[PDB]
Amino acid sequence: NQYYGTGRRKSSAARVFIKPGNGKIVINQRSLEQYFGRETARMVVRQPLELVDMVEKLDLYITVKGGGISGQAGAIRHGITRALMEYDESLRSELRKAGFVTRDARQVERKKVGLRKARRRPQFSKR
Amino acid sequence: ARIAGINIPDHKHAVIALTSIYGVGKTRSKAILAAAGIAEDVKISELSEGQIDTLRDEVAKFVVEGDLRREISMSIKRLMDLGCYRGLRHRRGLPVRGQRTKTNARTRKGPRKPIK
Amino acid sequence: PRSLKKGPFIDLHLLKKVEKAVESGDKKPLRTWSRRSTIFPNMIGLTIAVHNGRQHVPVFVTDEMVGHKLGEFAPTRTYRGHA
Amino acid sequence: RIRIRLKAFDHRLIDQATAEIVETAKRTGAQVRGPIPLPTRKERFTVLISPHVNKDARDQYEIRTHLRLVDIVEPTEKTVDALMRLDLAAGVDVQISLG
Amino acid sequence: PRRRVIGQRKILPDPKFGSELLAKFVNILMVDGKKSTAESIVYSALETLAQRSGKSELEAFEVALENVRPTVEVKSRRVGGSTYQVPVEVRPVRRNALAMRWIVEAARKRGDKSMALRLANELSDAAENKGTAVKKREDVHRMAEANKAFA
Amino acid sequence: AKQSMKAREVKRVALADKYFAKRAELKAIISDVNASDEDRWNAVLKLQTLPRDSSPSRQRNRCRQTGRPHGFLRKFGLSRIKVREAAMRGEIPGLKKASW
Amino acid sequence: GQKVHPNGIRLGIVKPWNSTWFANTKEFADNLDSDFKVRQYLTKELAKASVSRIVIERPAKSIRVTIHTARPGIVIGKKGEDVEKLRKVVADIAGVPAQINIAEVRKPELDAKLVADSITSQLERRVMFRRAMKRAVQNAMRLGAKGIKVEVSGRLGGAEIARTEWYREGRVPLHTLRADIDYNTSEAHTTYGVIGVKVWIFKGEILG
RNA sequence: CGGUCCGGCCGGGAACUCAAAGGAGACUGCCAGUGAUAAACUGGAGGAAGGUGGGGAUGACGUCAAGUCAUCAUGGCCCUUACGACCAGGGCUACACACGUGCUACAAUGGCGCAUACAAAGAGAAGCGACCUCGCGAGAGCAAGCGGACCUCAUAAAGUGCGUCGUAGUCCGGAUUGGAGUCUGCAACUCGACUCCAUGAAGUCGGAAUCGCUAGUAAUCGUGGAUCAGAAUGCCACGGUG
Ligand SMILES: [Mg+2]
Ligand SMILES: [Mg+2]
Ligand SMILES: [Mg+2]
Ligand SMILES: [Mg+2]
Ligand SMILES: [Mg+2]
Ligand SMILES: [Mg+2]
Ligand SMILES: [Mg+2]
Ligand SMILES: [Mg+2]
Ligand SMILES: [Mg+2]
Ligand SMILES: [Mg+2]
Ligand SMILES: [Mg+2]
Ligand SMILES: [Mg+2]
Ligand SMILES: [Mg+2]
Ligand SMILES: [Mg+2]
Ligand SMILES: [Mg+2]
Ligand SMILES: [Mg+2]
Ligand SMILES: [Mg+2]
Ligand SMILES: [Mg+2]
Ligand SMILES: [Mg+2]
Ligand SMILES: [Mg+2]
Ligand SMILES: [Mg+2]
Repeated sequence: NQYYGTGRRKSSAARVFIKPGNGKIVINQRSLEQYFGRETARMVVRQPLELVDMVEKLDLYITVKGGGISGQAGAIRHGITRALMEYDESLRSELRKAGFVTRDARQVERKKVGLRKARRRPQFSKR
Repeated sequence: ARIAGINIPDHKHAVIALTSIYGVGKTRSKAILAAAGIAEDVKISELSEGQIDTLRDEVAKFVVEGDLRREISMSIKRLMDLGCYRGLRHRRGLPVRGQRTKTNARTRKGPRKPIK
Repeated sequence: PRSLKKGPFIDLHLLKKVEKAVESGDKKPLRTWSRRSTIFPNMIGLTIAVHNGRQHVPVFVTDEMVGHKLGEFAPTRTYRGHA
Repeated sequence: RIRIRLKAFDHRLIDQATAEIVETAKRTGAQVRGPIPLPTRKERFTVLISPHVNKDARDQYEIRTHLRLVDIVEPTEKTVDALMRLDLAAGVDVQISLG
Repeated sequence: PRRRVIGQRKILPDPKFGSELLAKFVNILMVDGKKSTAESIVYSALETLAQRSGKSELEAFEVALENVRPTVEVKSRRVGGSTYQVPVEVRPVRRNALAMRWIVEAARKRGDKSMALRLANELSDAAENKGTAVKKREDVHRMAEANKAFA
Repeated sequence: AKQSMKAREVKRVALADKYFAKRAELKAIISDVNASDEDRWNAVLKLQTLPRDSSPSRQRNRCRQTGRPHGFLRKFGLSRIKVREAAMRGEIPGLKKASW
Repeated sequence: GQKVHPNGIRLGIVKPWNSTWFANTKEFADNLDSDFKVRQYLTKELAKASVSRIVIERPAKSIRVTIHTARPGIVIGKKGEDVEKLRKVVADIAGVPAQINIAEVRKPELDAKLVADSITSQLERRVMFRRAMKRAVQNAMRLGAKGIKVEVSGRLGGAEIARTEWYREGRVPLHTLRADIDYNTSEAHTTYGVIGVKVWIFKGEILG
């Protein structure tokens, strides 16, 4: 009876499967502490399951592709919120307030012509 | 602390105090300590004098300070005496390897010479 | 530099002129536009007038000039100084 | 089976041709797998539009190369030849792979 | 800007303490996007800060922040033939940002070896209410009460 | 571009397609480690005796309409100018101004 | 130095390419040279013919040239006389078997290349440029165009100071992407120089 | 699920990611307040997205007799045994100097060594070129597979973990120069790139002055492509952290 949500971020794509259980997190057949060598990402993947009180309540099977550390953590958070609203749907009133159900659409900006980057213009000289 | 003519700091490690030798670097210093069986993290401190004699023999296998400087000056004077392009660059003080002389030849040309 | 497996390089018309001047044993100056030809040990004792773009500068050939090319002894840019 | 690769520039003209050849081997033959779409090649280009000197003035073009993969599971005798005699519009390049 | 005052973006709290302010401090310390290093440096300096003080790391951070928070800054106006340094009340956000900025700049400028040593020493001096960061706070208040005639 | 430069480019194509098998024969000899060194020496002297215009690196990809030596594109065979004129007249299939 | 080409900007929306084929990179630039040479040949031969749009398409190694022209009688002659004469030399140039189709141009006054070439022919036979521009606009708005703009440029009346002039009648929205803007350009080689002609024609908005 | 050589691997399955094709979606559309019942503005409600959602393309009449006759085209003038054409070699890379734009640095938020994690977007047949072997190495040999969501370029790095240096012109920095080499290419002297050993300049954050940038931005980190036999710190694109 797994409950599913897809989360996306900069260029990441998480596939979150929720089962009721004890709070076992498995990411790509790896533990969260093994996978993210970063406590901030360990926080943001545990943030909604402590917004609600469901740290010990449910186990989870996660696959995630693409991106970096914060990208995969953001899509994981957005998949977890998508699946907890699939589980209960009474939680949308709070996770909207938490800013979690909103998909962060901050893609990288393309390099433009003339410009050395997206917005950095080259150095100017009159003379 | 006196290898191949020169002194060597005792407080530093082995590879570095060897790299004080004109003719060795971190590579050849590893080859020396590998041929002596000496660890690289130890100092010139707490070395046996037999270990230092082995070190002197391994450095003596190669070409170093007086030999090496003599050979280099001989190669340069070979180009000087031939009068090749590299010799002309070596005696005009200009860069040899085909670098730019319009700008940025300051290593061979030194600092700037003002037009007075 | 060049690979060793290709060996050296020399123009054929030069190598024939060397073989002739070797057998004749004459040290007349050989004018040559082959600035890219490696000097051979059989070239020792010869005046070879290498081109520089404008004329042919004569080069007496020494023992030490072997592992080099003929263009090294013909400078193409004349520079004396600015002042 | 027959793997068929369609490469084209117009996606309407390739989806028109792929659904055409599906309906052909569906009627004549049997078990058309599906009109599976592949990723589209985007061959970008960037040129200076000035004849002499404007380095920052450029156009950026592209060519989108649309791919379609259609497989035929059971080739009858009429399935092959009647679809080979069937011809499509230009712009589509077909490439059959029997097995 | 000309048209509008803006609505600011939301910052995450730190994972260790949940403090928004400590993550504002690691962002001010952070260069080149290396947040992981600046988080490690802050957690090492506040480690030695609570070692030297026995308090919470968050509490002694607030104490050192308290002893450098300015109340009035100045700004140049120059409506006459010379510069007027006009004082102005500082809002509590800029008080906190200038405090953490001055602390970071002094910990860069100290001669200790580790950055966490320059920062724990600077925080311990700020809690003792000495050091260059409070000397910057003093020189600011001094120009304030000197130009206090202008209002 | 000039007419003579176009004629030189055609000549360097004809010679590069003429002697293409023989130059690869000699380079197979010279690159072969299992060969007589006098053979490799004879091969490299033969390769000197061949014309210089037989090499493909000697010739330069000019624009196929104008002979412009710069700004070439290998897919179109044209310079950056005549590409733009053709793409604007719609003579190039599937080519349009992109934005992404 | 300012304006984009309205065809090239409309090529994905309401305008079609004049060459509709596919090839890989091996035979791409070769096909494109062959197309250039055949458009060159057909323009020189059908110069007196009111040819507008030479469309080239090559399926299955067989070129198919669709000529749009205002009068097909002079291009064809007898049925496959001059067309067959041009077809065998197209197949000679392209190196493939050829096929020539002819699409008649209804309302030749509503085709930009024909109008510009008629103006060019008039300027070459020394008419007043303003009369040519007026008659081109009056004829197009009479024939039912929603908007026309013409523009000539340079050495007008043999005047050593080159200037540009342009007339406009009706609305010509260039920035509107769904606008059916027929745009084309001609050149007049007078004894005093080169006179450039541009012509925009707005037919209406395609509601895709 | 069932089975395993634990590798979606293999039967399979089509949900999921993704791939495209089509469509929906946001419109001040709604609620309240203001307003001149107008325009409109402010707020919140939902919602993935809220007021131009973000980014691009798109550049009015005209200006600078702006630029380009060396892309091309062209009026006119000039040369026509030369101002045209062929070849070798040289040069466009010079060097008392001055300027612009950049790259690497002056270190400890770091250098080194070992181990280890997460990308996107692209190119490929006279091409990309596995595996295996030799070589310290650049590379070499044999040689599969691939016109390519299949194969190759191609291990992402910064990061993290441990140890190390311990404030020095340093284990920073890497210029310069000597020697030995590889590859491309008829051919690397002038005048290529790369590798190895050695060498180890200046430089310890930059005067007056001045530039860029308002969010996935700057900053920083690597990746790819065009051109191209070979030859970028440039250019055009890509994602990471932020
Ligand atoms: Mg620039
Ligand atoms: Mg970036
Ligand atoms: Mg200046
Ligand atoms: Mg040394
Ligand atoms: Mg010409
Ligand atoms: Mg070339
Ligand atoms: Mg424009
Ligand atoms: Mg709102
Ligand atoms: Mg002018
Ligand atoms: Mg000129
Ligand atoms: Mg020449
Ligand atoms: Mg130049
Ligand atoms: Mg090996
Ligand atoms: Mg590391
Ligand atoms: Mg270390
Ligand atoms: Mg070093
Ligand atoms: Mg080195
Ligand atoms: Mg100094
Ligand atoms: Mg220092
Ligand atoms: Mg390439
Ligand atoms: Mg290259």
